[PDB]
Amino acid sequence: VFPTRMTLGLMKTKLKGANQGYSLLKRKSEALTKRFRDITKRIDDAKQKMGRVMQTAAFSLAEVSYATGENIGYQVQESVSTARFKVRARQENVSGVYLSQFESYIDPEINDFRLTGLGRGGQQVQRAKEIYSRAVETLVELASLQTAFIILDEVIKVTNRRVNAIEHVIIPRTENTIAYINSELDELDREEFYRLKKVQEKKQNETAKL
Amino acid sequence: IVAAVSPAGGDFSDPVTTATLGITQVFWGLDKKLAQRKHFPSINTSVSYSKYTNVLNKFYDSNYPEFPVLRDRMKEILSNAEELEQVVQLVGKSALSDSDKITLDVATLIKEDFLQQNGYSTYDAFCPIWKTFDMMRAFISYHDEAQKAVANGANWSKLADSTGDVKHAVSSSKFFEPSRGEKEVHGEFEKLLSTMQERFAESTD
Amino acid sequence: IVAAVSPAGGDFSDPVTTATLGITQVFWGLDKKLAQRKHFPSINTSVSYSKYTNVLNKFYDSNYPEFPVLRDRMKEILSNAEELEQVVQLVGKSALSDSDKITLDVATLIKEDFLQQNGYSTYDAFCPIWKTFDMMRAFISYHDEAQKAVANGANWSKLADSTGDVKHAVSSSKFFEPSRGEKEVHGEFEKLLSTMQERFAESTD
Amino acid sequence: AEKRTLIAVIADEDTTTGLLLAGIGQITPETQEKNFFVYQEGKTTKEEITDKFNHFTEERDDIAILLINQHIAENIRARVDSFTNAFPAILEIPSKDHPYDPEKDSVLKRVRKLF
Amino acid sequence: EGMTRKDHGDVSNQLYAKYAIGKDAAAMKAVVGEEALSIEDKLSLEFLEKFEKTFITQGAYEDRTVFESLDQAWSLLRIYPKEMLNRISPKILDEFY
Amino acid sequence: EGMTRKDHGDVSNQLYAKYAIGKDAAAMKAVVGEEALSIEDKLSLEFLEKFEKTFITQGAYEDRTVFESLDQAWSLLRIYPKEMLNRISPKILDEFY
Amino acid sequence: EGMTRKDHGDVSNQLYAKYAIGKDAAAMKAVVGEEALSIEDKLSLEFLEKFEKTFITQGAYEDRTVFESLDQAWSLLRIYPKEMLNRISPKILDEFY
Repeated sequence: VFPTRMTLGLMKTKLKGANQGYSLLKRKSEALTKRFRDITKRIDDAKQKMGRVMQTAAFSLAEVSYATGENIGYQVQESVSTARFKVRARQENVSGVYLSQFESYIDPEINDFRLTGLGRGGQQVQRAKEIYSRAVETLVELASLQTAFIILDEVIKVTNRRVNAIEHVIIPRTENTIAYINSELDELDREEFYRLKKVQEKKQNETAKL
Repeated sequence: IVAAVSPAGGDFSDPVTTATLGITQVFWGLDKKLAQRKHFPSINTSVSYSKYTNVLNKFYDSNYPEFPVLRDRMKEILSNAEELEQVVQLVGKSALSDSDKITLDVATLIKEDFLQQNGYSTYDAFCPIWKTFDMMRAFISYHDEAQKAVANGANWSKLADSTGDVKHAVSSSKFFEPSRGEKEVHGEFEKLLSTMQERFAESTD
Repeated sequence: IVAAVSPAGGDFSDPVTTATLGITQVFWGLDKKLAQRKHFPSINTSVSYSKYTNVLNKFYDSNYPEFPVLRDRMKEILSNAEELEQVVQLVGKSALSDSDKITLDVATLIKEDFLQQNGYSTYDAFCPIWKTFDMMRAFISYHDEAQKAVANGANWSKLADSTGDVKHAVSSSKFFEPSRGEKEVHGEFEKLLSTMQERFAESTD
Repeated sequence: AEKRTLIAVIADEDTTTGLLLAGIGQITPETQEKNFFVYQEGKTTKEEITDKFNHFTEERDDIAILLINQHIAENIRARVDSFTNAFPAILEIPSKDHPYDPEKDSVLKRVRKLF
Repeated sequence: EGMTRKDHGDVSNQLYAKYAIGKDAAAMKAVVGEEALSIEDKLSLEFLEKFEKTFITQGAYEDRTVFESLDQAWSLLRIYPKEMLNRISPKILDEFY
Repeated sequence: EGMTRKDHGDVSNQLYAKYAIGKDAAAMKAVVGEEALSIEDKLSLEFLEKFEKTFITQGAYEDRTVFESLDQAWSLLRIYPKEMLNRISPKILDEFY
Repeated sequence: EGMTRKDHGDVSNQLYAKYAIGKDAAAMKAVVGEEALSIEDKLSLEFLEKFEKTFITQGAYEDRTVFESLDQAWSLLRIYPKEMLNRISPKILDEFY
């Protein structure tokens, strides 16, 4: 259904643009996987260190809560009505796609919660709250890269699937259609010249008599 | 007059096929992919057309069931399944919803059971218009009930695996003889439509 | 000698255009996709040649014209705009520098003011050389001021919002005649040179 | 831009008490609903953890990162493995009195296949 | 003037570019995927499906005037803002927009 | 019915359709990968690889009968489900899977 | 030796590799962006733009020999470090940097 005369000119530029886009998608997928491996290893090491620090902070908070002799979680949940430690969503993307970053921030007006003043348990609850916030800041700062790792891991499959599908399906249709149209044009030109030679052969013999 | 043509050099741009297809008013296509699976002949909605089906739909709707609505619904389902096959093949199966999977599977099952008209006996090659109308109406009502059942909250694998023998029973109706029922009208499609309607309420909840 | 060529076969493989392209000395392009989009008369920056520009540059030096200096930068920006649009449409819009967006933004106003003609402009009866040469100085000064402002430290939205009425006045300056103020130069070219320093200084700061 | 400042916490009473004492979460007064769910050892069911994870995953947009323990995430491994969006991000950390396991990470399973 | 509209030829230039942009966005959406399209590809893809099924949809015995075709064609063009059309004058476009 | 099996045509047509379905499922599974692979594409690619590496492999002088090739083709084609096989009779499918 | 330069063969291969790496870095620079571009793509991209207007740029009435072209290519190739230059000898690279 394609044009037989002068149809390979658009297919050559379309095949060259598809090959250039497949090469750029292959390079972007290779860089995305190369960053995704180190992001996966750093996410595993940060997950292990965050698990160890969360285990130490949970052991210290469990030791302070068990040493307090009372339900500190009910008083902390009842007295907790504001977020003292917050995070800021920012776009820090050095890659083919956009990445998610997080920055820890502490409010200056937000002081310590009123959970101390019960004798010996107040100082252990205040020190356990300060050590819990100090461990929670490094835990959130270590766990902030999971959105960027999940974003790069989500984009790498679409880039590899698009590069593999476009690179796999791009070349053979125009590659076969260009040779078919060129062969049909050459067969039509040879069929025209073969019919023209028989017409010129009578004119040569007719002009030879004069 | 029904005359078949073929190319003389391996292409479909010959003067016999273009001159014969240009003067005629009915076109019967041929697909190499459907023909490779032992489907003689493979006729699709994109490579086929006929203007006499509208005038034949009046007598075919008077002396028989409403085949003209099932022909337009089957052509509209095959037109969406044809682009859905290239869209699912090119981008992937993670960019389409569960509604297109029932149309692609119903178009593949209806194209496989309807395309194969050779068989291995005298029962897989002679089919009446009432058997094809009831078989197309059963798959059209099953796809329409599966789309409305999947639209209210459900999975495509849970609905296709939840159907089971209900989908293979309609596909296995072509292996039976055409003398069942009264004269040509098989009664299994009426119970298959009630079983698909009963399974449609269970597939939604 | 101005002889328009017509199609007598393929798009560029015709014998009239092939035999006529060798004997000619000036060649102009023609967008096939832009011609069907109602954007005639269109030209191609990649397919074009002229041999009288060197001899015309000597008389243009005595006439003090700046047409070829802005024409080379407009041909370079129009050449890079097709590669940026093709790479952006092929690779996908996920990331890009401000230089390609400013080059495509200048190529959109240059293609709208220069490409659109024969029904898209109010004044098309006479086109002076000073209005055409001074018209490209506003777009080249806006693209060079945006690239110099982005290179020295600035945001793309701060520079695009910093332009404001200058982009709409530079795009709408083609409808105005050159008979305002002087007999060969309009007042918008003189006011745009003073407003370009304030817009470039306000966009950078 | 920034549209979330609160962090969700789904863990034990010790880690949830330390995280609530640190100030990562709070209780919004617009609906009287807290931004965290305490997990009781043997007192809570999986329907409350899946309902709290489903309500904190898609029913709220102010949650930046969704915290979940490895022990509590094992009972919700179907809904946690089915959710792969980064808004909010799912970070599987080690639970209290439990070691690190690579099989309790939903990002490690998808990152392992076709790596 | 007197037997047709003035902006009928002006609307065909933007309708042709929107129809070509709808075919390019439709081919790019099926070829590359839904993760490589731009903001104009969605409005061009919806304008191509609405214009292809609205302007060319009619019967075989119902007459269609030029004013009804221009009024029905002007309603299908209103899918994007006024800063995305450049194949028409703003004076004639603002009077019939 | 005296020189070949009666179910050789149904197993030959079902193996011929399963070969092209396994080739299309392997071609779609090669480009798509493992993120959007269908459940039938894994059994079709496994039956296409086992049938291509078992039925296609043969020596230059090793004799083989059609009865053993139909029995091995029935066991190789028995990995598919009953709902997928719809190009054979129910008596031949109930007699041998 | 005696009718041509000695480092003209390695300078043409280094200029061709820097031009191909500058074309690949310029093509990948649009997809990667300005804030995420690599140092090799920016250093090769500056050498491609500087070499395209310096080495290929010549006068209509000016005559430039191969010795002046090699010295002009040595100035464009002097921006790269000594560790990133491995298509020439160490004596010719140290003498002509």
